[PDB]
Amino acid sequence: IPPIPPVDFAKYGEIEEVPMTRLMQIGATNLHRSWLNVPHVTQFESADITELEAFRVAQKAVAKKAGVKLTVLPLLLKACAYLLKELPDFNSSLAPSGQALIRKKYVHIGFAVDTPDGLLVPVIRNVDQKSLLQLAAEAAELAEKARSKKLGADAMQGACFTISSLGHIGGTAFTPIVNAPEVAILGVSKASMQPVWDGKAFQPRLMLPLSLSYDHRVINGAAAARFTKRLGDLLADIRAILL
Amino acid sequence: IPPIPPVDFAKYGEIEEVPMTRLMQIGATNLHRSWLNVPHVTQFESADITELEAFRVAQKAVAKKAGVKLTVLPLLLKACAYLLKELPDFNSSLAPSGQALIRKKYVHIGFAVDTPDGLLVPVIRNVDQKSLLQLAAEAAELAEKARSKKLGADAMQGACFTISSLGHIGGTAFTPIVNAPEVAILGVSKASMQPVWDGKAFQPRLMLPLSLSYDHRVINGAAAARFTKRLGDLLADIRAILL
Repeated sequence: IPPIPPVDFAKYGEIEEVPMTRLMQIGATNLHRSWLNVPHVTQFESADITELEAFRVAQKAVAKKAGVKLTVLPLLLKACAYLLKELPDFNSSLAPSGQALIRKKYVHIGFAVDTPDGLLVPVIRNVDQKSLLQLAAEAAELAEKARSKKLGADAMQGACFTISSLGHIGGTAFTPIVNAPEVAILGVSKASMQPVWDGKAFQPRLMLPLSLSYDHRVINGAAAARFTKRLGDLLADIRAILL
Repeated sequence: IPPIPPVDFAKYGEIEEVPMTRLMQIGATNLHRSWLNVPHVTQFESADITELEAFRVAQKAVAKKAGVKLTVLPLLLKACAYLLKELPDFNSSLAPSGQALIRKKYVHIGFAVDTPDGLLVPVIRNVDQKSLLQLAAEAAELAEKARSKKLGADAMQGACFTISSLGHIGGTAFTPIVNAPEVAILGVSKASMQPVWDGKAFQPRLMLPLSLSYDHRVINGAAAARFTKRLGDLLADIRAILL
């Protein structure tokens, strides 16, 4: 792969060399290994979370009595675990012989935490088996452990899918990079009030933007549009997870 | 216990003797044994199921694709299993030494089916672990088995709590009898549109009437009002079961 010509950057003005933490360099290498290895496609969709938000906000009492803050993330984690069980090609990996996929029978999901030294993706194990407030607490713990360099590498391992949420900073949608050997990563952005046709007039609904990137070798376009559609359906009525 | 004086009933008109099935006589004896043994109290409450009904009705597609009809019963079964876990004195029994309660760590719930030969109460085991459509199917199976005399006695055993639903025939509330050695039975009646104060005006909400009878020896009045209140809360937003 042809390298970039070196440029003498100080010919154009003052420069200064800051160095990279080992975590950024590790990060850097893994992403470039994902990028050259995975033919990426991104599927955009946005979900109606007007009702999910109201749920979230009404349960602020309960959540505080349990010491967890309830955010959208445990609600995202729960719906994607249901779905990763319904559509198992998403919960799997290409075997190194290129000719089989390892379907994992377990659901562990990581999520991106951006710390000072770099990106960490702590994994929550068997997300399918935990409740909203369990997930809430654990997510929170692992994030502080991650910020405070106290996350032992055991916890960065063997995830089946990654969620990257930037809803807290902003943006309309992005195209995340798959953490190979996983096969898909959900990027989530800022929710906004949007007019939505109700058959007669435009209603304001709160809409969460979602960006699913996938490994096109394993997941085709119709499988991915069916996954973000189902996910949009589950987030608009989380009670469907009950049945 | 003093017996009833025999009356010669044919002195007043024509009589006719029809006999009792063994099932009615069994039924009869068990209820009288419950009645003389359990000091009963009934707690009335009614729950707002306007949203639960809409859920139920929107998922008619899914339910039919799975072959189960979704009724209010699997939704009742699920909420009472959550609750029987939260308030364990309800899921327990008085030890025969009268001085201890056996807390059961399992949740199996029966429900009354009134057949031609008598009342049968098939039990669904580990209701806490089944989903709405699993529960839907099983309930349905056991009921037909019950009508068709094909329910083997194994299935009438070791329930922790009974639901008796008469919502399908009518009535405003009733006072069911506890199936000793269980300690509580939920009776459910016909839902009706009722005006409910919203702080400013009366809104029509669909209200399900509930009648919890309990064994006052084991459950006190405040524990039972807290159980139907929590149950009313869970049926008004079944998503609380998720957290």
